Amino acid sequence: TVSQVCPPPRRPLTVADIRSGMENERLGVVRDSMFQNPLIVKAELGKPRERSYSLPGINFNYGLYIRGLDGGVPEAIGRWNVFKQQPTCPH
Amino acid sequence: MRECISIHVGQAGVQIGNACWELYCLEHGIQPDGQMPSDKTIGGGDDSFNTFFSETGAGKHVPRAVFVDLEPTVIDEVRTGTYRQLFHPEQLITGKEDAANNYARGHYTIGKEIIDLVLDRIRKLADQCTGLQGFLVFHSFGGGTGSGFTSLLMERLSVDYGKKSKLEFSIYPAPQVSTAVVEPYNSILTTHTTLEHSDCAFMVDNEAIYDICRRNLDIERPTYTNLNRLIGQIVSSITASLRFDGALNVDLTEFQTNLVPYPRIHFPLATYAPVISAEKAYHEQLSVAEITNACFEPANQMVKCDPRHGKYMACCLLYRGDVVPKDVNAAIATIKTKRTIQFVDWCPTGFKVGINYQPPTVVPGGDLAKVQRAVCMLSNTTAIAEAWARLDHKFDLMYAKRAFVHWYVGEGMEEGEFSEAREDMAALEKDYEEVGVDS
Amino acid sequence: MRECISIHVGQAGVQIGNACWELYCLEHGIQPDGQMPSDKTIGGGDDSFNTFFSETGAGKHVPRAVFVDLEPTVIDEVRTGTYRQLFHPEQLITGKEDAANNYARGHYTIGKEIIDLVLDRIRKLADQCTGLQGFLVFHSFGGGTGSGFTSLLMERLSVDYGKKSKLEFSIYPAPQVSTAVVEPYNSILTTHTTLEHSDCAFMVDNEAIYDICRRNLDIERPTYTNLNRLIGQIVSSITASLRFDGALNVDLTEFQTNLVPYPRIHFPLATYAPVISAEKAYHEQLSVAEITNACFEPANQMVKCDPRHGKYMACCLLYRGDVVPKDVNAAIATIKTKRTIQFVDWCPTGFKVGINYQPPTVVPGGDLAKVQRAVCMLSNTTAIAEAWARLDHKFDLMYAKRAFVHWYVGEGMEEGEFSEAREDMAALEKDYEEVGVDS
Amino acid sequence: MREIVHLQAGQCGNQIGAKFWEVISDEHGIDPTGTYHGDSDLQLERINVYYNEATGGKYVPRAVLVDLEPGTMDSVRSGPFGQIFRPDNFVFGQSGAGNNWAKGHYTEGAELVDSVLDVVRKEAESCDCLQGFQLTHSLGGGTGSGMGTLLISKIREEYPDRIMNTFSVVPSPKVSDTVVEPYNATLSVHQLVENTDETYCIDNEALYDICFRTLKLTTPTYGDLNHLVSATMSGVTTCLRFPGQLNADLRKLAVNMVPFPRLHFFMPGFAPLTSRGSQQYRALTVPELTQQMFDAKNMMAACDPRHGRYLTVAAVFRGRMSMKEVDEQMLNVQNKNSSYFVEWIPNNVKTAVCDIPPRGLKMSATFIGNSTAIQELFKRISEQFTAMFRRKAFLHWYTGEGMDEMEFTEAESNMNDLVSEYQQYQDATA
Amino acid sequence: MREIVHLQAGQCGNQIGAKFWEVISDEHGIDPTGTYHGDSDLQLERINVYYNEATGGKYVPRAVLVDLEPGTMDSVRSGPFGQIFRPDNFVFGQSGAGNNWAKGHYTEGAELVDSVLDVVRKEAESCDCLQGFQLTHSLGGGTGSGMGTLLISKIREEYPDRIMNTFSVVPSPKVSDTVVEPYNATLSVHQLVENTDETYCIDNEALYDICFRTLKLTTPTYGDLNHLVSATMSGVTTCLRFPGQLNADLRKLAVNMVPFPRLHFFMPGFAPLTSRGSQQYRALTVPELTQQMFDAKNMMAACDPRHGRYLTVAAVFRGRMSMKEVDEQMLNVQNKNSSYFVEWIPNNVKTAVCDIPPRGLKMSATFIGNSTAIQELFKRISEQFTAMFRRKAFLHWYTGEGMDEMEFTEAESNMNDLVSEYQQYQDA
Ligand SMILES: Nc1nc2c(ncn2[C@@H]2O[C@H](COP(=O)(O)OP(=O)(O)OP(=O)(O)O)[C@@H](O)[C@H]2O)c(=O)[nH]1
Ligand SMILES: Nc1nc2c(ncn2[C@@H]2O[C@H](COP(=O)(O)OP(=O)(O)OP(=O)(O)O)[C@@H](O)[C@H]2O)c(=O)[nH]1
Ligand SMILES: Nc1nc2c(ncn2[C@@H]2O[C@H](COP(=O)(O)OP(=O)(O)O)[C@@H](O)[C@H]2O)c(=O)[nH]1
Ligand SMILES: Nc1nc2c(ncn2[C@@H]2O[C@H](COP(=O)(O)OP(=O)(O)O)[C@@H](O)[C@H]2O)c(=O)[nH]1
Ligand SMILES: [Mg+2]
Ligand SMILES: [Mg+2]
Repeated sequence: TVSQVCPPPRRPLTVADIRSGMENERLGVVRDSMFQNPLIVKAELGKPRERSYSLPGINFNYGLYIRGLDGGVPEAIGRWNVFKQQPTCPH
Repeated sequence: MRECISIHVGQAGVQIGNACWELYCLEHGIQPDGQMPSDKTIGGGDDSFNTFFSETGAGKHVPRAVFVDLEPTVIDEVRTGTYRQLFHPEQLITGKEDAANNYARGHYTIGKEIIDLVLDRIRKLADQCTGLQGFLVFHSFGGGTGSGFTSLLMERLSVDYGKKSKLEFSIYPAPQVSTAVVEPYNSILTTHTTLEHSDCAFMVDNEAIYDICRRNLDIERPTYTNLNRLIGQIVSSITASLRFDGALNVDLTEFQTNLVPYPRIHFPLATYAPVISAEKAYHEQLSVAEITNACFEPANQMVKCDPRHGKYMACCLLYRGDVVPKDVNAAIATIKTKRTIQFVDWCPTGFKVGINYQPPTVVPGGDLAKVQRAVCMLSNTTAIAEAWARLDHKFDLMYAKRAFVHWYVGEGMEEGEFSEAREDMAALEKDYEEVGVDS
Repeated sequence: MRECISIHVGQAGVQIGNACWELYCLEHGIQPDGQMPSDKTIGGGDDSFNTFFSETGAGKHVPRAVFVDLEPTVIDEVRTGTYRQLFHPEQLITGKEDAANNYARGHYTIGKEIIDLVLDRIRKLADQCTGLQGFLVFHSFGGGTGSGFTSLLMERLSVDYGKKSKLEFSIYPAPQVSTAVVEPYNSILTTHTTLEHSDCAFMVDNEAIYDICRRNLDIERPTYTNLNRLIGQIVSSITASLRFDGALNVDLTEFQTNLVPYPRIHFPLATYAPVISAEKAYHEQLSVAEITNACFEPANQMVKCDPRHGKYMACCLLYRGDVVPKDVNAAIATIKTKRTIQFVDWCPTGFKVGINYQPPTVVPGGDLAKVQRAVCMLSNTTAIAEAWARLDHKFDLMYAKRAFVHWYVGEGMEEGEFSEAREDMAALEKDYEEVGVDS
Repeated sequence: MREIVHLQAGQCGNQIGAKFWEVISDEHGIDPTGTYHGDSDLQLERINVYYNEATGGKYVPRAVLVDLEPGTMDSVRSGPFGQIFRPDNFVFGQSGAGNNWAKGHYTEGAELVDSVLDVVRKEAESCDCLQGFQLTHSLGGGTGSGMGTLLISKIREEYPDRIMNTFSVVPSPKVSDTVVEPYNATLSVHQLVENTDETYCIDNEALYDICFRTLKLTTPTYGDLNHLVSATMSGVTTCLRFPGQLNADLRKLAVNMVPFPRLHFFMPGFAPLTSRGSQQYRALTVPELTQQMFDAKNMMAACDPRHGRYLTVAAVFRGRMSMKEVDEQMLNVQNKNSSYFVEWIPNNVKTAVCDIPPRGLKMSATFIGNSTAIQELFKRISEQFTAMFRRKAFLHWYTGEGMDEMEFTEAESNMNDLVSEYQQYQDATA
Repeated sequence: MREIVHLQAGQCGNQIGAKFWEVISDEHGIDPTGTYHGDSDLQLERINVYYNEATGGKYVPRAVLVDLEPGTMDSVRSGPFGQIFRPDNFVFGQSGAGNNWAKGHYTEGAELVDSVLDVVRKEAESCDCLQGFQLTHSLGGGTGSGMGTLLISKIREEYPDRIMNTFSVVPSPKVSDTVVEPYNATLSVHQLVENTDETYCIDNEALYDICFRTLKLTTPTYGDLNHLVSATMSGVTTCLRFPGQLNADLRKLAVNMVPFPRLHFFMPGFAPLTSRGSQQYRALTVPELTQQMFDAKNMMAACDPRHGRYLTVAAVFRGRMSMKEVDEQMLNVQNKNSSYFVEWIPNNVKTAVCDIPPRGLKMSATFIGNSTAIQELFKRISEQFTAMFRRKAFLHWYTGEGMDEMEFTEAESNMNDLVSEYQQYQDA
């Protein structure tokens, strides 16, 4: 997670992040595990559910992308891959 | 040279236009100042902005849109905010008093005062066009300005402009929730006019987008800002074949032919996939077959209607990003095999595909995740007849005791037009019965 | 390539499933964070995780599992603990109210509201499966959710998925110790739908694990964590033919035919050997010819029934570790020469073997030791004639005075279903009588 | 000495022609700038077939690229080999056809073909002795088929005795990518029956199946599909440019292939295609190449030859080889497949041999088959057309612009007549 | 000149064929890379029998490998000699058969054998003058037996006058590893009586007994068992590839062995097989090799030769030796064993000699017995078959797939007819 899109992985909510007027602002004993836990934290206006763990960077595009290792039909037609035997070092 | 004019009318037409023009500025790399970034190389091969923006000799871009409304309390928020210097001062036209949920005030009394002023901008905007492709009109059926002033603007526009394909992006009233009492009145009086003067008309409602934002984007408490960014992705996906090159390009006139089989049926449904949050995109494997199957699901439909009741006439699929052309055609032939998805028997060839190269763009820190592939589906179904048989039940039940009538006839329309508009809509649902039957 | 989907239903399903997936991740090398670890072998080209883990381009693996339960107290333990990274957020389905040990609540009232959601998850996980072999459903005969919900889970699964194999891993009600009072009612109604919706259903009860853990493991106070560790070793022994290569490969459809002689008799018995304490092994090392005798010992049987009372139908033995095929041949010929072990006269080919190469693995904090070779036995005996003989005597003693009936008939089902399911089991006990006699 | 004028219409035709010009510029040794970078004199021996000289020894292609939408023109011009074409050969409209045959043939096809015929005439009287015209298009669209068949008609009226060769991408059953596809297919076939000397049918199902099962690629790009098309397209006309033992040009193939004035639709093929990892397990020998030629997996039209009888077969071999390995192999295959060749034409097969192989490869072949199995494709088009036309779907977009409702029935009758001719000649004895 | 096309069916057949291809690769001197690295120029004289020449001087085998599960193909392709095969000759399914003859014949085999015949026709038509086909299989499984009989039927009805060899690992009494094994064996022999030129019976009982007694391995691995099978497979067909003083190829043995058109099940046997321990002290002869050949404990089948009369005997020798010491030994062993040979066929023993032995051995043997001792094997199969069939055990899986009840009785009638024919020709 840290390595993928290394620029700052998106980190979960902490005590220093919370500002005045936020819906997650609480009174009493305050830690970070409470804001990380799903059943204590509340949703905010016009924002999704808090992450509860670390996600990759802002410019990371999710999903499985397959990069072809072939050369295509120029390599399929433009040459005939004749086998080339390797000479050995003379023992 | 191909390029479009977007006309935003009504309150909800303006507020969608804030989210649509925010997306087009970020997609083409245009600042809210209206200029390309200064820390830029000379580059070259940049003509994608001609569809939506017009180059000034000093280096500025002016959007090709007219923000028109009959009240000044929603346009003054645009003349003061961040984009206050992107727009022309005359492209933001304000009225003096609002329509107040009346079709009569939006059509006869008040809306006649400014239509000479509104259409003068459109002729000025169209005169700059080397080749014009069509129009796009954003409005809402339940409102006064979105129903009244949109009717006379489209009637006057069809006379002057002969055969330019004009589009509608309408917020149809929801089956269960409603923010007005006179909503069935203004929706019936709109659909009588728009069958004659609209080449195509897309349908969304606010209740179906509420269920999407809860189960997919994981938003417990949505906001109208969050809905207008979902609608703005579809408009940026439909037009994306015009701006950026692709393997299979579909212009605006190309999917007029491929979605309208009869002249009185031009009501498709909009569906965009994938829409997921960042928490779920990190786990899922978003292949081409997964995003194609996500449009046929009944939960992903953006209109509260069940597609299992009716049959699909024709479908239009517009892929984006790095989608190989084979995985499109392998996914479609799986859909045709399944017996739950039903097609009419007079349209065996039901799918049209179009591939673009530029991947979708999102807003940083927003709700949607960053994915390099997507699909937008415009499917024509006979299931929309249930969405109108419900509305006419609300109109018939309300009109039997003659309620809310003296506000309409007190401005100039006659009582006979209420029964004339209803008698046309009874003929429209008979048109769906005569096409749904099998030979 | 070859792979299966595992569905965990009820509290007995989820708590067993926690022990299984901590075993599988360590066996394949995947961290609890969900990623392959650092300093890994470059260019390994391993596809052994493909059976139970789905690759994603970000480097993560997501299990092919669904956790289903009706109350949030057991699922929120997984969402909060150290395995919250590995699972998909939507693979963990959570209800609102529990069935309160009613088959009527888990089949008619509570289970009908989330069954539309659970089967939708099964389709999206089977969509990725290019080749699927079967399903793994974890349940118990005691509780209502393991009785009601599992009954119509596999009812709809058999209709939609035609000939795919389905294995039930059920916790049989122990003959003497039990928790519930209406537990004899649930098991009669549980199996009424199992005789004609299940391809196979394996049989392990709670009490026989207690005597094995007390004597073989020298554990004076076994815990429900320790019981599920023995269950996970048997299930990982069955699936070890899919993930790892061996001398003899036994597919999931292989012993599905080879253990079921008639469409009504599909209840095999599991037995593991050797299951020893950590301290004993270092001084002494085992052999193939001695671990075969440990399977047939009634003390080491995992079911509280006496195999000497009945006769064997067929046996399916699975050998894992440093096992040669010659020593298996010598061990079986030793068994058939003995007089205590008896086979029916119409099954001369009484056995079936399976050899694999990768030995069983250990976990940090576990109770078992590192054993070079181990054997898991699946047997089909007539010794379970006494097993349902006494639960039928527990059913009628409850039902003679009609006690605990008014709760079940108040939630939807009628009175005749108890008598209809009763005579089905009076026919099944006679079926062992007509089969076990020598012709 | 014999000149072929190339013609591109529509998006599919434009891309296929661009890839074909890339392929033959590679074969003749022409850099993308336009100069000559070659290694032999045999490349400049016969170069006036496709290229016109300029000042300073720069060779420009003899092709006309026409479309109703300038986006494809910009896409072709900003490509790898896009700087060799004459800018006066790019003819574009301002309004798109919109996948409409009426828009392609009557409304927007009226004003462009004046300029198109002016350009193609100015190229046509610049040759010494014109061999004929080549046009690449797709029958499933509005510009490729609509304006394409009008160009067929006007060129056939202007030049009565020439060779007219068309490479048409016919529609497919399961890769149907348009809903007005049967309409456009029938309306284009009705004109292509009587106005074209040779038509070669290319199918995307066959192209995808070749890219999947034979070559085993992972990302079958449209560039790769156009390369497959261009290989056959440049292998058909190789005896007009490279000397060989047995020469056979376009008129030779036409005379030796089409028996009756309506049966001029062919199924193409290519013969040395194998995957990258199975190259070294196989030897480039004439028997292996002939077996791979007559194999049914290399046909570029999705019609099984096992469902019909072959009328005529032509094959153009390339590469230095013997002649017994050609003649004996073809005699053996004709004697062994007794039940699949017709009995009223003895010696169903024709061979030609060329001495210059494709670059980087020792031997090659191009297969052209005339068969009675293309009636399957025509039948599956006709039944779709009937199913749409009975309920009259999608017809207001055609009839609001000046097309009557009798033309559809006349075209359907003509295509059913063609299918009846195929069935008549298939079921015929002594 | 005279070619044999090899076909591996099932997991057991695939492993047997892979071991065979390794064995003859070391016999003809081919490295796993693909080229030729040998010493004698006589190895390249007859190499077209099993190998195809490519460009650059590579040789690829004429083998096709078929099954329904891709795991066996992956395991073979990742093996030691797994890079020599063509990459298009692997055709595999995606679902298992589950030891179901009905699945391997009716439901699942109907999709794959089209492609299998598509490959086999290309290999058989690329040759010059095809001799015939080899197919390796076992008579206990649905993947092996059913698909093998269907493939044999298709190839036989396509090529009417050829030679067909099936090397079958026949099920054994006490090494039962499948509960539907008698059902599969009877249903497969029902087709192998009427559709196969030669069938060779291999018994796991005799394999284990030989490996325990005369090789003395502590661990008789399946690799060594397939090595001992591959010795016999390479020894049968050495007259095609190597010159000899007396020649006897496939049809030479086929005409000479089979007296009546329903008796083609042979018991193989190999003679210079010795314990791993003492190479240095001694050298072989012909009487010693004949004694170890005709020893009943060295038979590769679980049928005692002394419980019946030999119909015909074949002996193929390898090395440099005279022929009086062969004919005299055949004569005196037949004179010694008066009762064990039939009365109405004098000179029951046929011999052949090839010049080149297998590598590392001065002299080598090969024994083929056609005797009346296989009637007890078919009797013990039939008793288990009818014991299961009387109560209809394990039958619903087979009969729910579209195959009736009377076909088992037809197979049982065929088996009873065959075991009556054995007694009829034993006592005369
Ligand atoms: N999707 C969507 N719908 C909106 C939004 N804002 C308003 N609406 C819809 O607009 C409908 C009524 O129209 P109004 O928003 O009141 O404004 P109007 O259409 O201009 O009508 P008047 O205010 O009388 O001129 C309501 O029923 C809403 O459903 C929005 O931001 N997004
Ligand atoms: N072997 C074993 N059995 C268990 C375990 N947990 C629960 N059980 C069994 O589960 C039976 C009762 O079912 P529950 O645990 O309540 O779960 P359920 O079947 O879904 O029933 P409800 O929770 O009421 O919905 C008991 O009789 C136990 O024998 C376990 O960890 N190991
Ligand atoms: N083989 C191939 N087919 C193509 C290509 N581009 C488009 N097509 C096919 O052409 C059909 C549509 O033709 P179209 O582009 O609308 O014709 P046009 O409008 O006249 O350019 C689709 O079914 C595509 O499958 C291409 O580059 N190669
Ligand atoms: N000689 C030998 N026999 C084997 C081997 N593996 C399995 N067998 C035998 O094959 C029989 C089962 O055949 P099976 O594997 O089910 O055939 P399949 O259905 O085609 O896979 C068993 O009785 C084994 O004795 C092996 O490696 N070598
Ligand atoms: Mg207002
Ligand atoms: Mg519970």
